[PDB]
Amino acid sequence: PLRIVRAESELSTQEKSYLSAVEKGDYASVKLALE
Amino acid sequence: PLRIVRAESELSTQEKSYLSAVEKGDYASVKLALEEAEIYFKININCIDPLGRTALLIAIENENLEIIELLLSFNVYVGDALLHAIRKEVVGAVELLLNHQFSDFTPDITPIILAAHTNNYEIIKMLVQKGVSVPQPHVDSLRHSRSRLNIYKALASPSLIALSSEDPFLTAFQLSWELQELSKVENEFKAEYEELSHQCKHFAKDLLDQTRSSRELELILNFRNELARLKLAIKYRQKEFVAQPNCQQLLASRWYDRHWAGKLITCVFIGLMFPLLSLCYLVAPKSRYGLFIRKPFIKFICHTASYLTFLFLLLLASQHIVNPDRQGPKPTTVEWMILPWVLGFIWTEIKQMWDGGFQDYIHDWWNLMDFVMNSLYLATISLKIVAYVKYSGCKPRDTWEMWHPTLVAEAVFAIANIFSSLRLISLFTANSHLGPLQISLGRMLLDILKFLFIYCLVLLAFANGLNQLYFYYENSEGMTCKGIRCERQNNAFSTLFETLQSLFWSIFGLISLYVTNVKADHKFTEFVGATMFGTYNVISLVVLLNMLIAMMNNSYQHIADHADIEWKFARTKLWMSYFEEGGTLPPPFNINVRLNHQYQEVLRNLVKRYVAAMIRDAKTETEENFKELKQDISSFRYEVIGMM
Ligand SMILES: Cn1c(=O)n(CCCO)c(=O)c2c1nc(Oc1ccc(/N=N\c3ccccc3)c(OC(F)(F)F)c1)n2Cc1ccc(Cl)cc1
Repeated sequence: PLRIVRAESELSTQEKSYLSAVEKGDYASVKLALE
Repeated sequence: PLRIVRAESELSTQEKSYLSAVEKGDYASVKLALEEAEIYFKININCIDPLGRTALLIAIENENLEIIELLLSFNVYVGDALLHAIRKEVVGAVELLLNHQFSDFTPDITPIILAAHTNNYEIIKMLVQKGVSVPQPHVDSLRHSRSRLNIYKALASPSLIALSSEDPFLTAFQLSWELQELSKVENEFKAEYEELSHQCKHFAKDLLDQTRSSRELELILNFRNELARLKLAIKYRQKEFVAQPNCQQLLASRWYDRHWAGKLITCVFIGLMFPLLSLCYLVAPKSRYGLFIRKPFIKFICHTASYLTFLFLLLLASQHIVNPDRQGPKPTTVEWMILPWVLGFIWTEIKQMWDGGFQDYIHDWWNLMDFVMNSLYLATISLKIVAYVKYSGCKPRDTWEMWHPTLVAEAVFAIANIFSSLRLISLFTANSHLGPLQISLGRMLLDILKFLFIYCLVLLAFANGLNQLYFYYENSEGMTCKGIRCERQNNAFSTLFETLQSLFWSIFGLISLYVTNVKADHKFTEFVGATMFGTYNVISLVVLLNMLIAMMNNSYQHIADHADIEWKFARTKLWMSYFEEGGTLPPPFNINVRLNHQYQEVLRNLVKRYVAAMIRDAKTETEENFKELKQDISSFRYEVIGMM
């Protein structure tokens, strides 16, 4: 059989860095992204 | 003794600092070590340590991704680090290792199989997003058996079922069954095949446990007449899927559709008036009194009362009032009101035949206990009808031959009342107190059957010995009776039949001690016979009946661990037989376009909630306290870097 991804989509290519910023924690980048 | 190292070489001196640098985390030092222009520093970057880990293995062990990227940008050896990263479940390193002779992983282990073994939702999702295929399970018997087990161990992971399927319920049922029949045709990894099937039974229960409202639970259990999916789960022996509080409540609501003393009298009152409401089902199946019998609870009471009516007059067929002794008698009054019940039971069995075919129809105990009694009743009818037309005359009963057909018919009729009255215990799976007791009592009974094969050999051996010793002294001179079943027991060990009977009645102490004597002054043979009888008594009563207690006492504890999920399963099986028409008459009076879309939407909601719950539970569990330290350390480091 061929395993596939069912009923799912992709998040983003630029929001991954924004999420990782709050994942690791850095006030500068997190603030800058929102501002 | 003198000890020296066997088959080991020394690596180097310069590389020790390089290994320590990549271990500790000196990012600049490892960059400098790899920084070689037009000449190598004689330092082998792809060197191994006494511990056996490569430079890339040390880095992925310490989670330091920066040195991992530094090493990868210099083209160090790669090809085994991806599997180690997946095994360590470091998600950051997996992506890096993906967008780029001694091994510790079996040559059949693909990265997808190892990821499914680890059971990580993120790693499996990342791997499948690029497109991977799991091989289909169908010389070197060691590798082929292991390869099959690794594919099944990775095909049963809950994450893969929830991530790639069309109906996570059906795949859980089918895979759990084919993993159960594969544990017996492969009886060398049976322990690791039963457990793999066990975890596929709880997945369906957990997926069903995520229901929020009553409407969606009904749609799940009515997918593909009524309760179509529930009947499918009973087929695959899904005990955990059925013994769940929500579906138990749903079934109880249909079943019932008061106090301890306020229920027994109500049941008696309802059962006393069963014929009226049963005739109402034939005269006019309407709401006033014909729809009452349609309630499963009401139907169960009436059938129980009707069967007790048959049992009551069965006790009235042995009252002296109802007939003298005479050859070939016409049946008495009771027999003509007994015949309808026997005919109804035979009719019910024949009706049950059409959906069976000896496939799971004869394995159940209370089907082979009904076939025997029906056969006995038919044989009684045949023998009585044979004796009626070819015999007559009020000859005294003390003159008939021992093989007279009337005697045999009476005997087989008597052997048939013991089996009809022993099926009332099958109705104990409806009481909350007597229910679990019967189920647990019938499970510590295959252990007793295994213990008979030793007693039947000891008995045969001692019977052979005693008969061989005593067969020379048979006598029947001046005695009215002969055997052990009279007042003056004699000829106890003269033949093999009487010897096998004498050693059975000695368990209960019903055989005396003067049966080991002979009509001669041979004290040597009498002493040997007595010693053999005593040796048989010792073996079977203090050595063999104390190991049956000892091994039943240590087998009841396992049965009581899971005894509510089996009693509820049996009770649901009993309940579902009364839900539909085709039997709503006591034995006495016996003669898609959008449903798929809605189901898929509910399935999506259930799968998403289950994924959220599993990731929440796995992430949190002491383990949550580890993340905060790293988070605050990283925040402090970033703050310091920003200030500098
Ligand atoms: C097997 N037998 C026997 O058939 N007859 C009947 C023959 C006469 O009709 C005995 O009379 C007898 C006996 N055995 C005995 O002595 C024992 C008893 C029990 C032992 N052990 N355990 C148990 C365990 C549970 C319950 C009962 C006994 C045991 O253990 C041993 F020493 F290791 F042998 C030895 N006697 C009595 C006797 C007669 C003559 C002498 Cl000189 C000495 C003793």
